[PDB]
Amino acid sequence: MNIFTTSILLIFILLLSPILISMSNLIKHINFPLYTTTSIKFSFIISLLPLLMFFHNNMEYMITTWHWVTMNSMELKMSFKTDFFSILFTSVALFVTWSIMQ
Amino acid sequence: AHLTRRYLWDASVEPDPEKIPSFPPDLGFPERKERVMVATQQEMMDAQLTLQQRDYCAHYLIRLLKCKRDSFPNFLACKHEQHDWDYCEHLDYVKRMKEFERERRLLQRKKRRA
Amino acid sequence: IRKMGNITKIMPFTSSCLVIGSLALTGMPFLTGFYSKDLIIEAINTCNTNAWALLITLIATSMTAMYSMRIIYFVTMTKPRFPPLISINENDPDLMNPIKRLAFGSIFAGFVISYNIPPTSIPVLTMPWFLKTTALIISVLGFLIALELNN
Amino acid sequence: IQPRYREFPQLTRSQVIQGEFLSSLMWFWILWRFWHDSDAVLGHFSYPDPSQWTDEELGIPP
Amino acid sequence: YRSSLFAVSHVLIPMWFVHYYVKYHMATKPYTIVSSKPRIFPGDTILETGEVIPPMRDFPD
Amino acid sequence: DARFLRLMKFYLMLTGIPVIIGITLVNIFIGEAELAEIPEGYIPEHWEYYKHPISRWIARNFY
Amino acid sequence: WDKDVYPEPPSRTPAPSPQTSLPNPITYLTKAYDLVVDWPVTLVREFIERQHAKNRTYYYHRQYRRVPDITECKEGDVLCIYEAEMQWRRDFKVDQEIMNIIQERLKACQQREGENYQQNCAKELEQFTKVTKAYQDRYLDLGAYYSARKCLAKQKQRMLEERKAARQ
Amino acid sequence: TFVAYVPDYRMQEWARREAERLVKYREVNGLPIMESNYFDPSKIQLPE
Amino acid sequence: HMTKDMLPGSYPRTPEERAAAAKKYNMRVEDYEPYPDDGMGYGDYPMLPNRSQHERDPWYQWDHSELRMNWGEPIHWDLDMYIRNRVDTSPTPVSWDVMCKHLFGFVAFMVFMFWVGHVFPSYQPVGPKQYPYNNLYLERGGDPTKEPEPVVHYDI
Amino acid sequence: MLKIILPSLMLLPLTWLSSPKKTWTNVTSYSFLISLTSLTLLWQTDENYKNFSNMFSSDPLSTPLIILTAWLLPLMLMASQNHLKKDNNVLQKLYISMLISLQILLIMTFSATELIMFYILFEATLIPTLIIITRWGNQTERLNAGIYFLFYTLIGSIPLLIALILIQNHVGTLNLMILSFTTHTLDASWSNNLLWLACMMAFLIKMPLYGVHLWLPKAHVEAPIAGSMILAAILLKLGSYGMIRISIILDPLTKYMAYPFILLSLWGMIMTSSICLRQTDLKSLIAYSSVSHMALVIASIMIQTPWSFMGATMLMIAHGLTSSLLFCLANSNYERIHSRTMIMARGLQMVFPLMATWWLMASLANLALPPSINLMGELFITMSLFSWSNFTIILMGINIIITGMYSMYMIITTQRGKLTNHMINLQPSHTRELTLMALHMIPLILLTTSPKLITGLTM
Amino acid sequence: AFCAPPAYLTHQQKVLRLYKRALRHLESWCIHRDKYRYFACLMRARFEEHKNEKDMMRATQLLREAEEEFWQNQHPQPYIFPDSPGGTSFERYECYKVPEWCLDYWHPSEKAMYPDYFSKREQWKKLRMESWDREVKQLQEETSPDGIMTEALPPARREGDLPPLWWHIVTRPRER
Amino acid sequence: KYKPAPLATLPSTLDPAEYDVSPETRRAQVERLSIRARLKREYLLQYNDPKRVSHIEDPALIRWTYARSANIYPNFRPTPKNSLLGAVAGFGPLIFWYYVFKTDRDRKERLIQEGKLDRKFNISY
Amino acid sequence: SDAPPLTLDGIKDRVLYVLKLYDKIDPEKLSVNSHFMKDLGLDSLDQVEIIMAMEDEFGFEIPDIDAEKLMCPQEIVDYIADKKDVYE
Repeated sequence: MNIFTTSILLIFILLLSPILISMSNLIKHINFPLYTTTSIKFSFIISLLPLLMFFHNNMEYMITTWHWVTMNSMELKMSFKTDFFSILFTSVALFVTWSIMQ
Repeated sequence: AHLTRRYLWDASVEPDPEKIPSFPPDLGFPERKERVMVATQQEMMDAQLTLQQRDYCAHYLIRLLKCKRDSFPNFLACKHEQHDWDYCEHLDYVKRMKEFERERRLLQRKKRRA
Repeated sequence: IRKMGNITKIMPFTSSCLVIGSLALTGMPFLTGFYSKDLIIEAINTCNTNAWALLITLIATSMTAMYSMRIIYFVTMTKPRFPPLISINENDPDLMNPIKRLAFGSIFAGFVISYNIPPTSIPVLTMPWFLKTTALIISVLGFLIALELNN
Repeated sequence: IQPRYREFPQLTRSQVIQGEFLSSLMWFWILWRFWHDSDAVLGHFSYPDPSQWTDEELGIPP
Repeated sequence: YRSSLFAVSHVLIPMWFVHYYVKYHMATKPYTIVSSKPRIFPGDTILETGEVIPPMRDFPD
Repeated sequence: DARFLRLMKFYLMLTGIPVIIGITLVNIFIGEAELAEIPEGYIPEHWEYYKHPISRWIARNFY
Repeated sequence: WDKDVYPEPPSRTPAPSPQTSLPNPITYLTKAYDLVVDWPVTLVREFIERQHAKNRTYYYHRQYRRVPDITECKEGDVLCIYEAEMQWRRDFKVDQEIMNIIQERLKACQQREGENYQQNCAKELEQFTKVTKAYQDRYLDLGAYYSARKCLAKQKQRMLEERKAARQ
Repeated sequence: TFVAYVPDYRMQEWARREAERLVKYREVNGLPIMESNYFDPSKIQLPE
Repeated sequence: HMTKDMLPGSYPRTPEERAAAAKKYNMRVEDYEPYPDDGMGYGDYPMLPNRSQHERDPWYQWDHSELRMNWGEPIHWDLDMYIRNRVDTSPTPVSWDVMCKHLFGFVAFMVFMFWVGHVFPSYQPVGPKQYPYNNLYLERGGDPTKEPEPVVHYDI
Repeated sequence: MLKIILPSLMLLPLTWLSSPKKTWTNVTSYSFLISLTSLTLLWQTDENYKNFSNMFSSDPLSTPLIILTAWLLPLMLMASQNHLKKDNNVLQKLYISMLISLQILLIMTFSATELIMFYILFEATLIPTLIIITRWGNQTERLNAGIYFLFYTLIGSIPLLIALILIQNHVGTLNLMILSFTTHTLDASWSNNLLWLACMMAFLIKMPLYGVHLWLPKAHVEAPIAGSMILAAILLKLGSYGMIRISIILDPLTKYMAYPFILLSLWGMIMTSSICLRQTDLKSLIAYSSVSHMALVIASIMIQTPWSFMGATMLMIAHGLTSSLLFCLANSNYERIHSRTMIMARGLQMVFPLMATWWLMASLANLALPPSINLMGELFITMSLFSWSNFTIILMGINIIITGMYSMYMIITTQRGKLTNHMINLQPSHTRELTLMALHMIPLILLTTSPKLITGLTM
Repeated sequence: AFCAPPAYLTHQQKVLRLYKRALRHLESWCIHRDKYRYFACLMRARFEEHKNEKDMMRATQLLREAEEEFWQNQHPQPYIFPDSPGGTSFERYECYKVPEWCLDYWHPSEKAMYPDYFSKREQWKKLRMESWDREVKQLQEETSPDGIMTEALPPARREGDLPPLWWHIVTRPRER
Repeated sequence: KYKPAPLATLPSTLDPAEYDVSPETRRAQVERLSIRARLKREYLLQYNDPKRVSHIEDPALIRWTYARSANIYPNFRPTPKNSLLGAVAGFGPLIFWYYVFKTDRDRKERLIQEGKLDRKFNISY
Repeated sequence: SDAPPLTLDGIKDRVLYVLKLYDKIDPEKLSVNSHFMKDLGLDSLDQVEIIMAMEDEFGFEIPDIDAEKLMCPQEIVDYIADKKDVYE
């Protein structure tokens, strides 16, 4: 129950990392397209794990990472709902996006 | 079929799907029988099923999901279970065909009475 | 399309993959299109669906094959109506590997998922053949008609 | 690579045999799971023709 | 070599930071994570005490 | 544009990174504190009803 | 983490029945994870907690003494009105946070019950409807310039209506 | 930095704490979590 | 630099003013024709053909290649909607009346047939799916203290 | 509060006596120090509002405006540092002094309790603006623009003052929170109705409706960057703050004394958002956008709901910053060209590759792209208005759509076409103006992150 | 697209343009080049039939019936040429087609490299100012007071000296 | 066949007023040409004019802006259908929206006074 | 997948290839300056069809303004060269 959220946040962290690199000065030295393609590949390989755990448990998951505000009985927070739909759509989208990037 | 039989041919006898018990339930059965369930509320709850999912055909499905989880990576190991589950749903759809036909024949009877 | 042709001979790889995709979209029985499209075409006629809606839906299921074979003919079976010069190149890996991976996916993942996901809903497996095989029959019809017209 | 002009180019075997690979693979898989699931298009179940039932069952008054 | 270095610098380190975050800032709070209840079946025993459970009645045909 | 980017990144990092580092060292060594209930012989002060060390430090020195 | 506040119902975990001739991937996968990742993280956590304990610090919870209310408060005079209105704002904020707590516990119960939310997730909904009738009859139509005076007028009009109903 | 390390801005933390404690108290003692009447209707007096 | 003589003015009611206005706007008199006088503010700014800018000769290397307009060529009062990123009067092989007729006819036919099919739908010749426990009267909330209509389901 | 004011009253002699080569830098950096020190107000541990004397005070609804003003001062300075470059040192010193007087007045008023002090400061705001607009413009109609500005404002001012007198006499004092703890209810007759009018008419005339939006475009056009900044950012906000602080007494009148003003505000939002499509002058487009958003602010202010007030404050701050930024960008593209027209310069982004990303990041904040305080405010206000009636989502949506349209029209007629060939005067970006853009933006990021500061009274 | 057209036209060019348009629309209708050749020959015969005729009456009549038949039997979605209007490459590169004068504002730290090319810009601009004023008198001397001119531009009637108004044409970036 | 429209103008060729062979009309065309050529030449004597450190001024653009912005009220003369359209746009729609909102609010108010409208969960407003 | 650019020799050889495959009047021996209407007694139809064939051979389009005036293969080549900016 810790590997799951770990992966679900790691995929977003991977996709972030290049964007961050964009800010920096390495691009003029580095092959940004291959960098991003491979980061996406590893994001997909990560996203796969949720599929195995989900088909083996069929346990949906719901998370509230960060609490943004508290607006007088109507709060807000970065909430994820890793259920069948999204946990599968991530993998499909990455399987496509890796090829598209190449 | 019944569609045109209703729309361009005879216009009333063709029954209505949404009022089936409109006729008494034992107009031709001397002490008609009733149905049976082979899985209890507690089981069909703890197994976390859905409402368009849990019918009188639920035990086959429970055994199916057990055999599917167990040996998960060796999937395709639950096929004699799917066959039986589809068999039960076929049986149910046949029961419904038969109830519709029953109402059709009973309307035929009523109209024969006039 | 009006300025291309002979794509099969001049470029077999993309044409093979394009045919794969075209037939999958038509609804070929086991190419990851079937495993959703044909259950959908079951339910569409099996439930209390509005007549005109059902009808235009099946017409569209045919027009799928229609314009797919349109692509096929106008791009892959007629003559090379494109300019004389040629600098073809597809032996590059960054363009030959992705399509390969995507074809393997488009052939396997549909089946894999249809057999691995929890069975959300209760299907309906009791109907006549002329309602269980409607999509198949009508797509074959589209193939024949497109051939006749393109010729 | 070296272009041509109003002529057909000399092609390599890798790309063409990869295309043949993909297509033969599709045909193989189709035949395999057709063999294994010939009923997925027909169904193992028999749809009934009413007028074959009996007023005996589903009791009716005549 | 670069394969291993990339694996490290783009999977491992973030994994360490995120495991820290999760297991000591998120599961340390009332309803941050919600592990949907598992899908029990009949017969299935329990890694907790959970005495044996009963199967159903007749399975004709 | 290269000049603006580089100089802004400098004149930010310069004090952002030392500060963030001090913050990390504080959270590690000092860290947050406990919800010690109120004894019946002590009247806490404004620099003790707040959790974070930096917060209570400021509340003790300035405010 | 007051568990009496946040129930956290029990966890009827199932058991493993791996009946096949093939190995579970999750076994080795999670073993290797718990091996390589949790080890350093756990050691570092212990280090941090030890430094904490050696340079420990405490902090209390502010207890606001109570005071008279708007009722026992002569009009025109203010000091009393202020020392009452601010207490009332505190109470208002606390009630809002209570609402938040109820909603959080409710969403928890819902998800943790899954598809059976219509049967086992009905208890908390009753606490919700009750608490919400309360929060409505208290703080519904005040206005961004809300305050004890307007809340009291609300209460009083409602009491008068209920009493007229009772008497007829 | 100053802002981010400001404490309990307008009490949105002390209040959460206080609500937790009060809910514990009342859940135990059997009272309801929120009464539909705020001020004591006894000390109050009304016309006819 | 600009000046009143070079800027617009009032509605010229005399060819004396008209010709000077035209030579100012860099046009020719016999083509110059201002807007009517309803006092909406048009003043004396020429009235030009209500044509878009997708029409203009696209080959000539205009100076304003994004507007296909030359330097002093007077500017259509309503250019803001003819900037070529907007309304296009590019003539059509088909015509206005006939295209509108086609579209409306098609859409009317479609919606009419949809209503028709809703009034005379399709459905499979069977009854309604059954449900064991009073349509699961519990799992749909129900209550633990009420015995509503006993929904018994029979065999055929 | 003196800790915020006195130094701002020392920047003046500082400017006067400092040498030319150093006055700019000295005054700028020290104004930044003032901006920094202006954060002490954010130590609002508990709900007990801050009161420093019978003459000053702070609040959650005022503090944001205070900081925003103390931080827009130096941006005005900087953006006012390439033009008037051939104007004498004494003249530029006068300009600086006027800016600083504006800052000081705005702070004192956004802090003061007694609405009469608030009013004298609200009306002393003029002289520096009128001056800045007449003596440093670039066209001729600036005169008529200043006249309109001044006289609209004073016509508003008068009955406001008369009603403040009627109050000070009927009631004993004018101090706020005393007005609260001793307010009452009115017999709701024509007298009290005209009183409601004479109290809100000035604040409205300032925060423009459809009917009196006329002095805004003239100002923002004929006037320079600093006047445009300060108008679009604060001198409107003064009306909103006054209305918020004063409406506390006029209950219940504002239930039926609002329908005309709400109607006007919404219809004007719509018509002005439409004109923003076909308004050539860039600064005029920006001004009418400001009108379109302040109409939302007003519609949210009247009906008096907490969600509405918080949304008003959010959108207020957001629009202030975003409009200052857009005006910086306009000025920038003007100094190189000297023509406000939108369709003259086109097809940039090939020579100002970065600047675009300071153009883009503004539009997206205008059309309410989230996560932004802009959309948070628009959305909470739409919620309040939906509750107040179910037939206002219509207008909310029409406005959202027309905005999503003209923002991109503006992006695309200046940074999306193909480059002209006679604009040889395209001096590349200055680090100074890039800095101004970055400084207007970054705070949007930080506040999108932590907005609890920027909520309002109700939070 | 460099030379400019005359104000009026002639029957000749009108018929030519109708011919080219119809043949393109036929290439679009009838895809196969064999069918295209066939029907193009048919259209050529149709034209050569009335070719030798010269009566303006029959000319205008046939032309205005031909344009109507063309507009009524044209292709809805014709065959556009990519590099020309309507296509999928028109202006595609204008986002990269920068002009030269962006050069002057380079920084010396950048034009440090690329030194040779900047060693030749000067001798190019030097090839402009030294021969500009002359390019004016060539017109101000030949600015025929008749005052009826076209958009054409005369060459350098002298030798050695350069033509008039070559800047806005030379230095026009590539197409890429 | 084909008909004109305010959108799809009659294309160039089909226009009967084209194919005319009038000497006067052709002379007008050639005069337009003389004009346009003078303009383009005056423009090209500046596009390439060396020693230039500035841009070009488009007086047509300036005059267009003047006529859209500030030449309006002076040449404006009020008349009916104009005053009428103005009063319409300024009064009608406001009042329509107003009747709508007032009717809705009165409905809601009487409903609540009856004590019916389900307001459950309307805790924040 | 960009092929290499075009040069004058290639352009000339191609143009001769095409104008020789032409059959109407060309006596299979074209001088680079083999004027169509003057030096070969051709027709406007033929010239226009030549221009169209060249358009198809080189992908792009030649506008009428210059199609009507081209009367020399050397002129066609000069036009193509000044359009594609060849021979650095």
